[PDB]
Amino acid sequence: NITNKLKRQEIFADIKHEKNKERHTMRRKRAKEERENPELREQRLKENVTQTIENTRVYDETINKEVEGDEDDLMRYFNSNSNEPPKIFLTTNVNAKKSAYEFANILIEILPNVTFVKRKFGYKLKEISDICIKRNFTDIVIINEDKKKVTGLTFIHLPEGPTFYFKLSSFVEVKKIVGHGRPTSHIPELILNNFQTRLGQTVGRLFQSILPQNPDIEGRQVITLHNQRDYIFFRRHRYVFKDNERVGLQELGPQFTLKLKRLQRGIKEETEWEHKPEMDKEKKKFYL
Amino acid sequence: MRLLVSCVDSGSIKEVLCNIGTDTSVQSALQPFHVAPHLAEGLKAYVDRMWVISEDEAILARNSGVVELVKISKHLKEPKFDISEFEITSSVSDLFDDAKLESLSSKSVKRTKLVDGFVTLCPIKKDSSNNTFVAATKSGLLHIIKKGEDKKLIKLASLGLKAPVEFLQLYDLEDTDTDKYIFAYGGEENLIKLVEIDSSFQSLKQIWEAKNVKNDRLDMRVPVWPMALRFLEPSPGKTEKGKLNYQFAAITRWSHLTKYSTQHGRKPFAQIDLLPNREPLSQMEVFDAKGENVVSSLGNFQSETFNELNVITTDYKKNVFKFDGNGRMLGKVGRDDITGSSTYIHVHDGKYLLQGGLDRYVRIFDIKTNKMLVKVYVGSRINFIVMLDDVEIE
Amino acid sequence: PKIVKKHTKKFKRHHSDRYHRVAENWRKQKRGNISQPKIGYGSNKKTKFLSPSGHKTFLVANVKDLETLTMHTKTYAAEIAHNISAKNRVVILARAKALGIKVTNPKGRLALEA
Amino acid sequence: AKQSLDVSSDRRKARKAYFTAPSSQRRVLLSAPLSKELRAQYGIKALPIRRDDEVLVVRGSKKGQEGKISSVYRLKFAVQVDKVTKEKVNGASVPINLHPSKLVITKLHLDKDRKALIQRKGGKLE
Amino acid sequence: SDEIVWQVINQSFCSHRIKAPNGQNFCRNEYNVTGLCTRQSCPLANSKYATVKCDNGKLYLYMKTPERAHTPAKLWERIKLSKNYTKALQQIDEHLLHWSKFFRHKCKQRFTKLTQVMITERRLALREEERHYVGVAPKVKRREQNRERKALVAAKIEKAIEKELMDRLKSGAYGDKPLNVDEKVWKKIM
Amino acid sequence: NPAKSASARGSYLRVSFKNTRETAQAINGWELTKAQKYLEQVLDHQRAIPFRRFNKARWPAKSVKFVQGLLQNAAANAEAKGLDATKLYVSHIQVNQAPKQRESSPSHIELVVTEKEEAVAKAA
RNA sequence: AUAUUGGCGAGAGACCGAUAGCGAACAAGUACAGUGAUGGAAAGAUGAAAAGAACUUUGAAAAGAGAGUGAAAAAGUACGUGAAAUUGUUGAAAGGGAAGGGCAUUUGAUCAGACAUGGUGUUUUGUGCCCUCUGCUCCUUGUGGGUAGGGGAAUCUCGCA
RNA sequence: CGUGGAGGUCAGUGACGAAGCCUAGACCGUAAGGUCGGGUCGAACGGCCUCUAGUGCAGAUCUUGGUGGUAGUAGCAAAU
RNA sequence: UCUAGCGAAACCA
Ligand SMILES: [Zn+2]
Repeated sequence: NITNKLKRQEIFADIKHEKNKERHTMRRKRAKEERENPELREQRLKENVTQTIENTRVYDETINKEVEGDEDDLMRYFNSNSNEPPKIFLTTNVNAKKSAYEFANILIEILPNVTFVKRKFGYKLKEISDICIKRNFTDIVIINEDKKKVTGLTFIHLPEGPTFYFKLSSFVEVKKIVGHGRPTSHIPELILNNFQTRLGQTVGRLFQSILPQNPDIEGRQVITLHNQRDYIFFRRHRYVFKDNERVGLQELGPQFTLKLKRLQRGIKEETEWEHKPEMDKEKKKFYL
Repeated sequence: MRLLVSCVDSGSIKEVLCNIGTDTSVQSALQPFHVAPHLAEGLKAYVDRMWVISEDEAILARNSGVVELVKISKHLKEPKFDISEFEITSSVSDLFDDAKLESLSSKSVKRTKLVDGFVTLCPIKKDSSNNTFVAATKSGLLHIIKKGEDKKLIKLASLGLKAPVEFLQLYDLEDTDTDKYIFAYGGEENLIKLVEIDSSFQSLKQIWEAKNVKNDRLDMRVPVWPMALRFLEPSPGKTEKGKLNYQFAAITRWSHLTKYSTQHGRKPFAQIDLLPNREPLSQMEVFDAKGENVVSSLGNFQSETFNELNVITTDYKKNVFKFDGNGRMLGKVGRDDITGSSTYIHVHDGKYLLQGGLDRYVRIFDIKTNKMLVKVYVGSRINFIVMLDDVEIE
Repeated sequence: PKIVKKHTKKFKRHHSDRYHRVAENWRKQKRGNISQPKIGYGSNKKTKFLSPSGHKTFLVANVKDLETLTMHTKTYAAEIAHNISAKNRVVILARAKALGIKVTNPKGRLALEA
Repeated sequence: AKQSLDVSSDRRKARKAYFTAPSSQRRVLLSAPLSKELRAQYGIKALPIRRDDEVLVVRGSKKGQEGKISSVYRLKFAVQVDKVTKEKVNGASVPINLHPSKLVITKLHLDKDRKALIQRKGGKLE
Repeated sequence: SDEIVWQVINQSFCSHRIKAPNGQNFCRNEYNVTGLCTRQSCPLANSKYATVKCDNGKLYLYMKTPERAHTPAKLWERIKLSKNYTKALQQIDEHLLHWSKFFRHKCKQRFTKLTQVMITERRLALREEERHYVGVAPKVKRREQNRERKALVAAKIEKAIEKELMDRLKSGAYGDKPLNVDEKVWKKIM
Repeated sequence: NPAKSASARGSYLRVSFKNTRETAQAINGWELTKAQKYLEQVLDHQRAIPFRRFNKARWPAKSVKFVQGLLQNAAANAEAKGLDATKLYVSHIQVNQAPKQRESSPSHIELVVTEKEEAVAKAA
C-alpha cells in the first residue's frame, strides 16, 4: 500500500513487533498448559514436524537397492582381495609445484604400498598405464594442483578399472588444527557414511578398496569419510572409549573436503556420471 | 510394452512389462508391471547381442564367444498378464580370438586393453526361414551359424577379416532371389570395406575398399576410426561401368559423418564434421522425423536420397544427437533426463527409441515428438535391448 | 638491453601521510628530503616501456587484436584485458600459444580442471 | 520507424503510459498468442486472454506445463493459472503469477463477444 | 592520390590503426604484412602491394596492382605457394622480380613466420593434453562455498562417528576384551 | 569448529556501550557456569567488574542482566545442540555499536561458547 | 501577419540523474515554525516472484538459536551496491609519560617465480593437394585460382606422420 | 593526464560477470596517471579520430551529511 | 552521602 519509505518501514516494523509479542505470549501460554499436561506437548511435536532438507529428499530407487553381481564386480573393477595387497602409484601432474609434493607426502601415510613418481614431459597415459601394468600397479592416483593449491584427485584402478575424478574444495593442514594430536604407525579403522545410493555405494566400495584394510586395534586410530549433500569429508581421530558410553575424540591428521565430479568407465574411456550446475539448481536430488 | 534388457552388471537379461508413462524415478508415476531376471551368468559372461526369432526363441551372444538359442515360454503372473520364462536349447562355443587383439594392443587408440566382442548378430538373408545367421567378432572372425532341423545351432564356417572390426553391416535391399551377400566393415585404421561372401558360405571376396581423404586444414593425416554404418538404395541414373552400385553412410570416431557413393568412387565425396573438436561418437541409427518405418529389418535406409537421411548418435558422454543429411543438428534427445553415457540406442519400428547405457535406465523415447515415454531403473549397465510387442494391460 | 629505471620508488605529495583526506598523486607545491619528479628521471628511450621479461606490453581484446602481434613476437607481449569473459580467454590463450606470443597474464579468471 | 507526429517515442512517456494503464487497456495488453493448431483453426495469431480458457507455458522455470487460468491478476499485469503453484513450507499453496506473453493458448473459451471478436478480426471461425 | 590517401589515413582516422601504450601504431588491415600502420605498411595507402596470407591450409601470395585500383572484388591476385620452403621463397623472388626490397623482405619474413606457426600447430595437435582450462563462475563458486558450509554445519559428523563406533562396539566386531576398550568399561557394556 | 560451538547474538541493545564493553572484557575466557556465578555475585555487589579503559570497579547492573540473559540463551542453544555443560566455556565475545537514533548509544552484543577439548593418550 | 515564464494539450533535448534537477522523483507547499503576515525541510532502489523466513526452542518483551525459502539473505520489509572518518574483538609487533616521515639494509612473515620442454642433420616405414594418366570449373585470361576419378611410391621426389 | 555528454569507428568488451568498491598483488609511466591479478559485486561499459562543457579542491571560521575526543564527564525538568 | 539509571555542551594546526 504505502510507498513512502519512512512510513512503510515504521509500519512493517511495528507489525513485526506486535507479532513477536503475540508469539512470545502464545508460546508461554502453551508452556503453562504443557506444565499441566505432558500429553499435548507430545501431540504438538507429533503434529507438526520441523522440515529440513535431510528430511525432504527426492526419492531415489538407488537408495537401499542391492548391487547385482557385487562380488564379481567387486573383485573385477576394485582391488578387494585379502590375498593381494594393492600397489598404489602417486602420479603428480606435469610441472608440479611444491604444494602437491607436500600433499603427496601426506597421502603416503594414508595409502598402503604407495609409490611416488615425478611425472616428466611427453608421457601419454596409455604408455604410463602399460608400464604400471608391467610393474603390476593396481591403481594410480593423480594429484591435480593449480595456483600452488591442490584442487583435484584422480583414481584409476589399473586392470581396466574405472576412472574417478574428485574435486577437492577445502583443505586444512595438521598444524592449523587446534586439537592437533600426533598420528602413529598403527593402521587406523575406517568410517564410511551415507553412501546408500547405487553410485554412492560404488564410491563407497571405491574408498573401501583404496584405503588399507586390517587395522591396528592396539593403536586406537580411525579415519572417516562422511557424506552429506554430495560433499564428502575426510578426517581422522583417536579413540577414548569412556565409561560414560560416549567415545572421546582428537582429530589427528589433516581434514579436507571432496566432491565427485566425474565417474568414468575404464581408463578415461566413457563417462558414467558427471556434475553440472544445472544438476545443482534442482537443490533436492543429492546424487550420492 | 515388453522389453528384454541385456544387464551387464548382473550378466543377465531382464524382462520388463510396463505401460506407456511408466517412470520408476517418481513414486506417483506408473510402476512397471513385471521385472524378471533371467539367465544370470556372472559379469564375465554378460549378454552382448540378442536376436528375437518371432516369439518362441532368442539368440544370445556371450563374452565367452558362445552363441545360445533360448526357448521362450509364457506363463501367467500369479490386472492379468503373461510373464516369460527362458530355456536355452543349443550353444556353439569358442568363437573369440584375443591373440591378435593383445598383439595389436600397442597400436591402439584406447587406453584399456582390447578384448573381443560379438558386434553383429543377424540373419544373412532378408527372406524368412533363413536358419543361417552370422556372428561377427572384433577379431575379424565371421561365423556362419545354422539352426539345425533337430533345432540345434551348428556353425558352418569361420572366416577371417582384417583386425579390429568395430562394426559390420549387411546389405539387404533388393533382389533377395539372387545369391549375393554384401557386407561392409571397418575399424581402427581399418577402412570401410565391402566384401561379398559366397552363398555356399565357404569363400568371401573383398569387392571394394574406401580411400582416405586428402590432408586437413593443418595438412595432417585424418585418422581413420569408423564406428558405424547403414546402407541406402544404390545410385539412380546411368551406372558407370565397373565402379559398383552401392550408396551408404557411416559415422567415424572423430565426429565425421561420411557418405559413400561407389559410382563416385573410393574417396568420400562427402564428409562432415558433426561436432567440434572431433568428439567421439558411439552408435548410429536412422529414422524418419515423423516416426515412420523407412528402413530394413537390418535398418538400411530404403531410399536413394542422402538428404532424406536423418540419424541419431551418441557420444561417450551423456548426449544423444539428431542430424540431417547435411550435418545440421536437428536436436538433442532427452538431454535433461539421462545422466549416463548411452551405450545403446535403437530405433524400434520407426516410432520408438530404445535407450539404455551407463545410466542404469531404460528409456523409451518417442521418435517424432521427442518425448520420453518410459523410464525404468534396472540396476545394471545396459548395452543391448530388444523391444517386444506393445501391450496395454489396464 | 639492460633496463635502467632511475627511480624505484614512487613520487608522493608532501605531508600525504599526515592526513587521510590528502591523496598520494603528485601535485606540485606552490627541506629537500622529498624526491620531486622531473625530467632527469625519464628513462632511456630504448629501455622505456619494457617488462622485466624484456617485452613491450600490448592490450588484446580478441583474436583479431592478437593477430596484429604476429610478426612482432619477440618485441611485444600480449596482455588480456581485464573484462574478457572466460570463454574467450581460453580461445585467446590457445591462439597465442599457436602464434607463440608470450601472454603477460595467463591464468586470469581460469583454472585447470582434470 | 515512427512516421506520425502524434505517435511519440519517449521512454519516460512510454513507461508512464504502461504503469498507469487502466484495466480495460490492460486486458488488451494482457494478450497471448494462440497455438499453431488454433491459428489453423481460426486464422489468427494473438488474442486478449481471459480466465475461462486453457493455456500452456512456453518459457520460464515452469516451462512445458499447462492448465486452465484460475484468475487474471490484471493489477500486476499478470495471470494466475491453476495448478502452477509454489507450495510453501507451511504446506499452503500460492500460484506463480505468469505473464501472457510467455503463454500459448491451447483451448479457447468461446463466447458471443468472443465469437464476434474473432469475426471482426477476420477469423475463419467454425 | 596515394600520398593524399596516406595523409588522410595518418593524420585522421585509419579505422584499422590501433594505438599501443608505447605510442606505436598497428593496422588491423588483414593484408598488412607487418603489424604496423606506417607509410609503407598500410595497404590502403599503397597500390603496389604483396602479402603472404593463409587460407584454410594453403599459403597464398597476394598481389595488388595499381591497375586494379577500381574493382576491389577483382583486386587481389592469388598465387599458391609451394610446400618446399626454399622453392616458395624462390617463387616469392620470382613474382616480386623488379620489385622493391621492403615487400620482398617482409613478405619472406611473414612466410617464415606462418610456416613455423603451422609447425607449432601440428605439434600442439599431436601434443597430449591432460588438463583442460575451466573458468569458474562466481555464482557457482559462491554456491559451492555456502553449500559446503551448510552441509558441514548440517551434518554433525562427530556425533555420528560416536554413534557408529558404539554401533560397531555393541554389535560385536572386536572380540572378547578388545584392545580398543578397557576391560572394566567393556564389562559395563557387557 | 562450528560443531562444538554454540552462539548467542543480541542486537540494538539499549545499554551504555562503554560499560558493556568493560563487563564483556571482564567475562572473557571463562567457564560458563563459573562466569554466571560471578555475575550473580556482581548483583549482590560481592565482586565488582574492573574498569580498565573508560575510567576502579563498579557494579553496572543493566549490562550484566543482558549479559547473563545472553548466557542463558547460549546455554539453551548449546543444550539444544547437545553439548557438554562443564566443557562449555565462552571463547569469543564482541560488543560494538548499534545505530544512534531510530542521542542514545545502543549496542550489538554477541558471544560464542565452546567445549573444552581433552586429548587422547597415544597407544604404543 | 504579432506577444504570450498562465490555462488546455501535444512533441522534442550534445540539459540534471536524488546535496543535481522545481522547495518538493516520496501522502511537499507537506511535517514543522511563527499570534499573524509568512517561512519551510528531510525523505528514491528487498527480490524475477514475497517465494517476507512453516516448525522446534531460549526469551517479560525486545531480541535470539536451530530450521527453511530464494540463483543470491556476501538480497531478511534496518533491506541494490555498500567507500572514508570512527568503533569492537582476535593475532602480531612496539611502548612505557613512546610524535611522524625520507634513504639504505637485515630479520620475521609473505608472495610471485614455465601448462617451457625445442631446433638441425640423417635414417625407417606409411600417407596425401607426392608422381603419372584421365577430367571438371571461376575469371582478374596470367609468372592464375578452385576441384574430381582411377593408378603408383616397384624407382625418384616434396610435404606430412 | 583526468571527468560528463555528442558524431564517427573498433561487425570493441560484457550474466562463463560490465560499472563500482577493496586490494601489507604485479607492471608501465618523470609525473599527471594508466594496465593487469585477486576479492566483492550485479547490468551495462570502454579504446581511437574529432566536438562540447555546470571538466579536475585541502583549506574559503565555505555548504550539507556522517563520526570522534571532551566523557560515562558536567549534570539529573539541560529533550523524554 | 553512595550505588544504580539516564546523560550533555563549550572547545579541539
Ligand atoms: Zn593504417
